[PDB]
Amino acid sequence: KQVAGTMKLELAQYREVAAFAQFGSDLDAATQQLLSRGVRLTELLKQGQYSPMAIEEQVAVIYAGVRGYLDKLEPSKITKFENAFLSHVISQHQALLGKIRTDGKISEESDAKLKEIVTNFLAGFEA
Amino acid sequence: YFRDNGKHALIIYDDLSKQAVAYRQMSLLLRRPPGREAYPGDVFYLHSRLLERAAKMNDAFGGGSLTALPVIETQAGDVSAYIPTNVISITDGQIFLETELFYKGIRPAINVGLSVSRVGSAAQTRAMKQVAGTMKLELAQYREVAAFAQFGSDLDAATQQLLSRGVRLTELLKQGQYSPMAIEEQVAVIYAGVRGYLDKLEPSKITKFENAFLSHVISQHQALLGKIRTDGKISEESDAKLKEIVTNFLAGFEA
Amino acid sequence: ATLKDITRRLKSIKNIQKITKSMKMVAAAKYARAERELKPARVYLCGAIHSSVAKQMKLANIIYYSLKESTTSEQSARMTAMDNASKNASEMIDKLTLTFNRTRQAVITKELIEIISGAAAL
Amino acid sequence: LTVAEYFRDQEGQDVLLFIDNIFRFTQAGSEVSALLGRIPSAVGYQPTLATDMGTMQERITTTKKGSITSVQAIYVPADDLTDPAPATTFAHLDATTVLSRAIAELGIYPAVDPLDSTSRIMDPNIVGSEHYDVARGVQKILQDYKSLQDIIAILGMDELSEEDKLTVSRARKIQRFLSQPFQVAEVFTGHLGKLVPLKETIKGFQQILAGEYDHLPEQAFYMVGPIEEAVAKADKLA
Amino acid sequence: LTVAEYFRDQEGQDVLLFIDNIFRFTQAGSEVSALLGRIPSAVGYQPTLATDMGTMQERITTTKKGSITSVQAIYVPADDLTDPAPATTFAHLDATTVLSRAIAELGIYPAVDPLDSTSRIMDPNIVGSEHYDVARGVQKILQDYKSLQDIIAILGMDELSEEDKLTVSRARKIQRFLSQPFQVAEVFTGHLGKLVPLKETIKGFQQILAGEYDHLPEQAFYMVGPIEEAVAKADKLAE
Repeated sequence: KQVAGTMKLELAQYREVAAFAQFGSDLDAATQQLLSRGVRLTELLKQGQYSPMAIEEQVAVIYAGVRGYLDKLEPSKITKFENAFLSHVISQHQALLGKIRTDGKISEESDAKLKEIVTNFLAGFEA
Repeated sequence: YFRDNGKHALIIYDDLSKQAVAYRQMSLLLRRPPGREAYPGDVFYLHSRLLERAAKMNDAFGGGSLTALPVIETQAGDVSAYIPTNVISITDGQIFLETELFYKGIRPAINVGLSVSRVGSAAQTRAMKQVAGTMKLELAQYREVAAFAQFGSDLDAATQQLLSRGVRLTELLKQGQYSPMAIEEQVAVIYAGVRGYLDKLEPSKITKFENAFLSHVISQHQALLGKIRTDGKISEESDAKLKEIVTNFLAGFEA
Repeated sequence: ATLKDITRRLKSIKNIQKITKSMKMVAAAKYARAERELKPARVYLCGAIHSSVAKQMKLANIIYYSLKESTTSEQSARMTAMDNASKNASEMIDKLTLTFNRTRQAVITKELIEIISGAAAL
Repeated sequence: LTVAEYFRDQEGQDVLLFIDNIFRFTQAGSEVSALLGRIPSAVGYQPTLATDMGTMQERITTTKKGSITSVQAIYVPADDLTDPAPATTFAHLDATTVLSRAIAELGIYPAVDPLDSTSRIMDPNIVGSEHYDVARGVQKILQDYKSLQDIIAILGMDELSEEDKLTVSRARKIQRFLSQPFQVAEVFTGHLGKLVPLKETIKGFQQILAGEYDHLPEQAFYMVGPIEEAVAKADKLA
Repeated sequence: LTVAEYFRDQEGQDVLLFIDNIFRFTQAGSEVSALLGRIPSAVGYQPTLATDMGTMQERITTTKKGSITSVQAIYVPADDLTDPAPATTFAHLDATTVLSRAIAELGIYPAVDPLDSTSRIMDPNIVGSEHYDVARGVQKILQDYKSLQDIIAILGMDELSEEDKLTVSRARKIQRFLSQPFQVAEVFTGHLGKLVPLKETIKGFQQILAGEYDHLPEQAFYMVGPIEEAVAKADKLAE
């Protein structure tokens, strides 16, 4: 619920300006940003067949986009990022994913932890 | 009865659209073959035989008459639907009431461009021809100088006057419910706009002008109205007379 | 009319509607700035702009002057153009939707009649 | 309808009949008709579509005893209003209440779209001249503001003339004054529900249009009952 | 079918079953349907359309006894793919090659619609990841172009970004690179019949996606064989 709501809202705004994207000859940073968040979240909604992920894993990848740690990354690379990121946390961060479940939501601690992971991972992704 | 008794009657069918559906219910239950819109292939004759009765008998046959005013409910303004066109191919004219005009405040919302009266002009009072006759001409010009693009910077004194007259005349044709007007009063208020006594007045004040000038001529001009009513034709005397009447009012119309 | 065809035209005109509406605001945003720059300037599909001056065409002070007037007039005509263009598009859409719904109902009624008749002949 | 009829024809009350929804009422009809072997009319609706609907709707009327007002939920198939089902239903409607999600998102509860919701009795010879003109003013001010919605984030909310800036504020105040706390929300939002009488409803917006409150914060006219409460709230907002 | 069934079972040999046109099975049935006293179903087709098709189609299958690679030509009434006949046939296939008249009119032959044809083996763990990526990439760019088409339909063109003008050009080249001169249609193509091996197919399109051949005219791919023929043709099209 926590991350579902924000994503939904952002996606709505995106659709409201979606058409203006392909004709972005001159747009204000605000509308552009809406398109940025939009396309990224759209990429995050992609999922391979025969590979249903756990709710903790879902909220984890949603966190990346919703919080904007993908607004700069090119849409084409977002699909790659999701894979590398998710697989990374599921490995050396099972505790975090587990804590999310235990707390039943994204606790402030886990929120700060994920923040350090996504930021450090981002740089490692674009280097 | 009245018709064949030298009297005149008026019958309003409100509405023939619902009758058609009722007849359709019957036909389909009767298992009669469903045609266009599943309507039985005789809905035309259903309305033809009915409306055909409305007629004007000559003196030899009493001189009676039965005027019919059937009502038809369209969908999305499609005046090309089976039922509508069928009734249109039976009556001697229609009065198209556009939804847009209704919401637009134009009441009655009579689309002066689609509404027609094939055999009725010859029954129009002479007084009307003397004012309404030139009115529709002006309304024709106004209608011509129009477009959906409301945001259009148009000029040219000629076309400008056509627009000026048009909007004023439109405001003059606006009328409320339950308040019918005598023919003499109609030609009077119409005379104002046609002759242009409303050209030098704000479009909004036009309506107010009617709801002021009318009572003005009804009260202090029963004689003039009575003349036009009896003669049924505005004589030059009554014309010049009315010219002064309106002018005097214009010189004192408070806004 | 064919529902398949109507649907196609509906989608295209709907695209044009959005596009036009977009360009309108874009040009309008430029026009906003231009109108303001019009003051300092005079201190020294884009409607009928090109054709108009074309059927007439064939220092720095004047050049800058005209140049500043060019952008303004261009955004003005464009704004008004797209403004009415999207409006026309919208009307065209509603008209197609009505014709669509008519064809839609007709279709159902036709098939159904064919079914009833076919059955009532055994 | 029969359960409601009792109260009217016996206790002479003003009963409220809810039918959710009316479309499924018609559908059930076409189905029954089909099973009986009746030939389907346009779009497959039963031939007795006119009667089936009529007979039922005709029982919902005002008598010299009581009355029965029916709030029927409507489902417009294929979003086609010319389709027989909705076309027939509209022939028996007197008013409409369009619950728009967009309005709900703006926080305006109830989410009643003040431009779609219409009523036939909203005529001066019925609801009165004052009520008519006040209602009209509200609808108009909102429409005008809507027209400006575009110019706002285009040319800049400042280029608008005094009157335009006044219509904006007033329209927003009215728009907010349209929200009203429901008693049903008491056991949830923890807010006392209000029952604003028609008189205070008219007077309230009437004053807003007059601009008598052009000096109070817009939030003051949010989720309040009588205009007086909005004034007090304004004082609380300081 | 019975003929193929024998070779399949009592022989255990690979049998090829080519049927043209299978739709005629359904049509024949609708004709006698009325005379058999049946009530007309949707679009006037017999009420036993699905079952009749099922009892037959289900026999046309590969068993543990023998394999039958069946290729059936399915007619589409008035091109309406929603017609009860072809619509019901779709669920009895593993590979669908939908032919579009629009593409045929353009001149791209075969008139295969790249955005309406699918295969069950188009899984990255069957045809390979590389193949899957190329196929999807081609389908995407084509779809993107399709979406850009109605966008500029009557709205100029000089507004699209470098990316858009790039996708359009590429997509069109790919579109025209899909046409392959068939030996059978030599008297219709006025060209020699060419056959392109899967490897070269993936290679060529993969390279076009990479934009390597963005320095060749669209017509250089229109009705050719391997990408080599396109490049060679390009240089040949000096004037």
